[PDB]
Amino acid sequence: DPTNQKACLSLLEDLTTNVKQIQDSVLEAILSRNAQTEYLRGFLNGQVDKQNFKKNVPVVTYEDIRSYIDRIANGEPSDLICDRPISVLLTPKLIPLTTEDLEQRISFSSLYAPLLYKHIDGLSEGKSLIFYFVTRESKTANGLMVRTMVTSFLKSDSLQVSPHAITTCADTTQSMYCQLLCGLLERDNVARLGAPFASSFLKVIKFLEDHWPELCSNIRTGRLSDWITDATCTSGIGKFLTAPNPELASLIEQECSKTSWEAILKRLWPKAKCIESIITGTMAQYIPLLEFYSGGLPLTSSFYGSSECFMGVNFNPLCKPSDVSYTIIPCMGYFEFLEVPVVVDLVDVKIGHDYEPVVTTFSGLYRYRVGDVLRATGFYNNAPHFCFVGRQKVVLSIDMDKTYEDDLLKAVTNAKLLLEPHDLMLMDFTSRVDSSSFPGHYVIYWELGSKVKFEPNRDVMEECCFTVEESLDAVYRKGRKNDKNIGPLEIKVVKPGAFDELMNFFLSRGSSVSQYKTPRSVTNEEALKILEANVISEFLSRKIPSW
Ligand SMILES: Nc1ncnc2c1ncn2[C@@H]1O[C@H](COP(=O)(O)O)[C@@H](O)[C@H]1O
Repeated sequence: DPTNQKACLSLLEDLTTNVKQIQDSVLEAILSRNAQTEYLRGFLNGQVDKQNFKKNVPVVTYEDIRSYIDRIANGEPSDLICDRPISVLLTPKLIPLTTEDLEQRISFSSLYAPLLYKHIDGLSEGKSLIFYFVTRESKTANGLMVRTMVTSFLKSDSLQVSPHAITTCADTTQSMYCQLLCGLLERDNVARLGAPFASSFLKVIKFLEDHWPELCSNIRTGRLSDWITDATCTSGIGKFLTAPNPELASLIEQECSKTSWEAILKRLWPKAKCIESIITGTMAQYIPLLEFYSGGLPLTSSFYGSSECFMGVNFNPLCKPSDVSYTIIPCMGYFEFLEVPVVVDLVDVKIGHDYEPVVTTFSGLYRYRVGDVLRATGFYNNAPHFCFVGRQKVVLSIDMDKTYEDDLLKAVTNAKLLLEPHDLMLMDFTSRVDSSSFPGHYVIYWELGSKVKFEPNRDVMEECCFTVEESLDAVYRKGRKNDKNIGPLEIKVVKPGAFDELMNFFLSRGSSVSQYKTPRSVTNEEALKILEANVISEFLSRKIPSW
């Protein structure tokens, strides 16, 4: 929060030690400044203490305060919800952001950065090759900016391989190509690789897999592709491309031509010391693929965050992906936790319990529920750990059964092992409820790839079906064995890149390449048309689970 430079910052130690006191001061400030705002005044008539806050300010989801956002979106002053002015709305839910909040988030990334260098060796020797892409932005009925967390961040170079001109290119395909082409030219000075999310990084790699001949023609030739037409991208890359380089292009041609893409990330960027991308929550689905390309590079997730709030860091970057735990940053805002009618302070949180973060914010959110489940796993200093379980919203439900993101993540994780004996792997997956049969049943869509022209093994695929069911909750398995209101589960296999076509579908509906996440459930009849369109084979569970 205050004034840190870039010598040594033991603030990391103060923040994580005076947690109880730093949190009381954050709450004291929000209630004090915002005491005269329509939202906060209505519940507390100028009261500024925690005990009145916990009695009379309700714990809310996004629905409840949408009217306030819509009003500000529609030109009413920021004092409905926020003292300071509202700099942007972020993206279909729109979240108010204030400059001062934005700059606090960025300031924290700077102060956290010396911790990374101590923990992973040689991170300081070179620049990052981390892929961000901006999104087309809007403006309200009045002139309020509407943007993306990534886009908002980016509007603000020393340590990135890619010149700012290029990452800010309006066209994300051209920018990916060009960020790829700069990082190839500068492989010798790349000390890490990344993207915000594991899946976004894999998207880039796939791109490299399908566009590495043209990249390498461009390096030999020394002349750019004319698929890339934006002036910024073209001018911006002149500094990088310069003189023809046949030996490097041959050196790259050598790695991409091989029969396996195993360890390609180590072979292309031999000096990279880690891969930075989020591998928690749904993003654990992509660890097997990432590990396969990593060539033993460590996988590090460091940040847990949201439009609403910047919550926690991984103070243990080099750990098992299966053991990441994020430490709530006590000065980002006032954190409560709803066990899962009991809500609890950051300090009172009990280890091994599942909570949903409930935040109060410097940009107009009061006791706001984030929509995620966390499990308290311990303390970094005096500051609590949590591990990410999943989004807290049911993903599938035929009737009484409720399946959540995590227990479906587990059930697929368990099941996809039975694939791995024939060098086959589950690329991505999603689901829906089929109310068309009587009884209804679950449907999982599996896109298979391989580490190498293959066909699903029918006997294996029906044990994949069974293994999902067997991992689901007692209420499901009882529906199937006893109540007979749940039909045999079904896995549909989809053409490769079916999931990319699902993605592009949601991009043309306002989503962002950088912030995208594959839905583990799909109701949008929109997206079902695509999924069924890419279906090749279907299998059913032939055994009945047990309960
Ligand atoms: N480190 C992380 N691990 C798992 N999930 C995350 C992490 N950071 C962000 N997310 C998810 O991304 C959401 C942020 O929403 P958005 O504003 O669409 O990026 C969070 O509420 C989480 O569900």
